Amino acid sequence: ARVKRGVIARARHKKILKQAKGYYGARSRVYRVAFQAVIKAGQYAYRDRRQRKRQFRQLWIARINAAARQNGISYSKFINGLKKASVEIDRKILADIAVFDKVAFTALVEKAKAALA
Amino acid sequence: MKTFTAKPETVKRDWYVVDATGKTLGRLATELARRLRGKHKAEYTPHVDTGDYIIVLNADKVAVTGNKRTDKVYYHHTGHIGGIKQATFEEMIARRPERVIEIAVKGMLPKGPLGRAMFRKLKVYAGNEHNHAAQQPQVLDI
Amino acid sequence: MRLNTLSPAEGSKKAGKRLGRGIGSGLGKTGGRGHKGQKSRSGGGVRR
Amino acid sequence: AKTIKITQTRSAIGRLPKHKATLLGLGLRRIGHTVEREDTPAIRGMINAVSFMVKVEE
Amino acid sequence: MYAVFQSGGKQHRVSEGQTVRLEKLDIATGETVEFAEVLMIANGEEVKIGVPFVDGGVIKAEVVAHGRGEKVKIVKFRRRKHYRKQQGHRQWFTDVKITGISA
RNA sequence: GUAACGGGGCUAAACCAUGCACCGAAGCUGCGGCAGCGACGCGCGUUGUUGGGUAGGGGAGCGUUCUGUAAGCCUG
Ligand SMILES: [Mg+2]
Ligand SMILES: [Mg+2]
Ligand SMILES: [Mg+2]
Ligand SMILES: [Mg+2]
Ligand SMILES: [Mg+2]
Ligand SMILES: [Mg+2]
Ligand SMILES: [Mg+2]
Ligand SMILES: [Mg+2]
Ligand SMILES: [Mg+2]
Ligand SMILES: [Mg+2]
Ligand SMILES: [Mg+2]
Ligand SMILES: [Mg+2]
Ligand SMILES: [Mg+2]
Ligand SMILES: [Mg+2]
Ligand SMILES: [Mg+2]
Ligand SMILES: [Mg+2]
Ligand SMILES: [Mg+2]
Ligand SMILES: [Mg+2]
Ligand SMILES: [Mg+2]
Ligand SMILES: [Mg+2]
Ligand SMILES: [Mg+2]
Ligand SMILES: [Mg+2]
Ligand SMILES: [Mg+2]
Ligand SMILES: [Mg+2]
Ligand SMILES: [Mg+2]
Ligand SMILES: [Mg+2]
Ligand SMILES: [Mg+2]
Ligand SMILES: [Mg+2]
Ligand SMILES: [Mg+2]
Ligand SMILES: [Mg+2]
Ligand SMILES: [Mg+2]
Ligand SMILES: [Mg+2]
Ligand SMILES: [Mg+2]
Ligand SMILES: [Mg+2]
Ligand SMILES: [Mg+2]
Ligand SMILES: [Mg+2]
Ligand SMILES: [Mg+2]
Ligand SMILES: [Mg+2]
Ligand SMILES: [Mg+2]
Repeated sequence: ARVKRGVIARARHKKILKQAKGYYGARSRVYRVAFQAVIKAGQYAYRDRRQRKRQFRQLWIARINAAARQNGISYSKFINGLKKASVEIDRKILADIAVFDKVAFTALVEKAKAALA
Repeated sequence: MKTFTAKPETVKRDWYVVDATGKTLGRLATELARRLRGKHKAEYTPHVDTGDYIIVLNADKVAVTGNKRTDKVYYHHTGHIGGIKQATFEEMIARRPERVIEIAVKGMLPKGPLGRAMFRKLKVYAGNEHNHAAQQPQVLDI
Repeated sequence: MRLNTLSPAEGSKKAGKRLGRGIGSGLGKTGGRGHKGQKSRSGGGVRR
Repeated sequence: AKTIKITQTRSAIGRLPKHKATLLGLGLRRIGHTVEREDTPAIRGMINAVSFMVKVEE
Repeated sequence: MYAVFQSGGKQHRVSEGQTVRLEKLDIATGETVEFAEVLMIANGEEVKIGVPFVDGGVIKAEVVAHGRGEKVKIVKFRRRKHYRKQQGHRQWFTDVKITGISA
């Protein structure tokens, strides 16, 4: 019972070279270079599912800082006064109100300043 | 529902004029770079330019503290072997007073294609007059 | 009962060991032999 | 008998092997974990041994 | 008009007639769900901030579909150490439609 | 080639003492899902806990060629 490798070996190489579409030069044409490129792209993707959650909270805070100083208070004091008033709204929703409703955001700043009174 | 992102075809920028007479160099510089980048707006976007245009007047009346007026030194190399040069704070106010303000501001901005474009919005003059009355600049007390 | 309906008792036909067939199998590369000895060579070892 | 709250406030990585055995006899498993032990001179003896990384609410 | 409610460990702000994707809920595909807690309701210069909830506010929704999200791939590699491993994942969700909010 | 603050710059944006905030990790918590071990009761439920890994040991699988089932089944 002799086994020939041709049909199976071709299907396994065609699978890797399809995941390497759009890469530069030999990284999308040659199996040896493309297999290395596919493994690195999977390492980075695992790492960047963690950094995506850091990069967005950093953007939300910098926008709440800008909108609060237009009302006469800094970020670190604005957050402290909201916890003293038992407001549970998080950074993502706060950074959405600041851009789309300037009047509702102002009402929140006045709630915080009365807590620190 | 994704977060808002500013588009570079709908941004609104304003014009301001600031007087730099008797003001500390590095404390006036930090405020200018905050507004050239757009950090003072709730629409701030790290990959989009949302800053303002600023005109700086009286660039040769800026102030420093200590013995910095004669002790501070500026260095640069010309690219030829043994081509290290230097000048002091006295010497560059006498020669070209505008370079002092924008050397400080250029070091407080990001490095890259976008940081080079934020620098085009800064206009620095050595005297008390400018020629941008058509743009109608406003007064800013930094 | 047909010729395609008879099966062996459970536990009586454990499969063998195959060395050097990739990372996943657990016996790839060195094939359970370690690193660079007399006992890692072909036809290698000491007498009784 | 009288019982007390014990909580763990620091990590066990890099500690003496005799310290790790004191947290095993107390029952603590991770940071912020809380247990309910009885107040006897032998329990307080091994609270005193790892007090730098343990908080007690009586 | 819009309101903010909490569901599935996250928070959402919605308006009547929208469709929101949430974590999986154990409710049939035609039923009606209410969200009792409401963090804030804004109605055009009439803003109510809850401390922590708005007293008497309710949000009404309707379950539209259940499904699984796109497949992600997990790759684990360790150079020169003879190690590698891979996995796959699809995440469940539930879509609801906002029908009425009233305080 | 500045070149013994990472740089800009700083007379505090330096050091000392005291206080209250805030930022900050794949740590902890919240929500959804998967697997291992042990208990309690009838494969099932309730329940507690565990799941970084080289050398190496243990367990369960995918696919390829050939023989029977097959004078069967699919196919101009
Ligand atoms: Mg043959
Ligand atoms: Mg072949
Ligand atoms: Mg194949
Ligand atoms: Mg081929
Ligand atoms: Mg292959
Ligand atoms: Mg090529
Ligand atoms: Mg190509
Ligand atoms: Mg091609
Ligand atoms: Mg090849
Ligand atoms: Mg972060
Ligand atoms: Mg020369
Ligand atoms: Mg010389
Ligand atoms: Mg330069
Ligand atoms: Mg510079
Ligand atoms: Mg950088
Ligand atoms: Mg620049
Ligand atoms: Mg330029
Ligand atoms: Mg191994
Ligand atoms: Mg070898
Ligand atoms: Mg072996
Ligand atoms: Mg060895
Ligand atoms: Mg040797
Ligand atoms: Mg050996
Ligand atoms: Mg050999
Ligand atoms: Mg240590
Ligand atoms: Mg020299
Ligand atoms: Mg530093
Ligand atoms: Mg420099
Ligand atoms: Mg001081
Ligand atoms: Mg001070
Ligand atoms: Mg001080
Ligand atoms: Mg200090
Ligand atoms: Mg202190
Ligand atoms: Mg985190
Ligand atoms: Mg964890
Ligand atoms: Mg849960
Ligand atoms: Mg869970
Ligand atoms: Mg493992
Ligand atoms: Mg036949």
